[PDB]
Amino acid sequence: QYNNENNFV
Repeated sequence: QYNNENNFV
């Protein structure tokens, strides 16, 4: 299981 998040502001 691969869990990620990417937020660019």
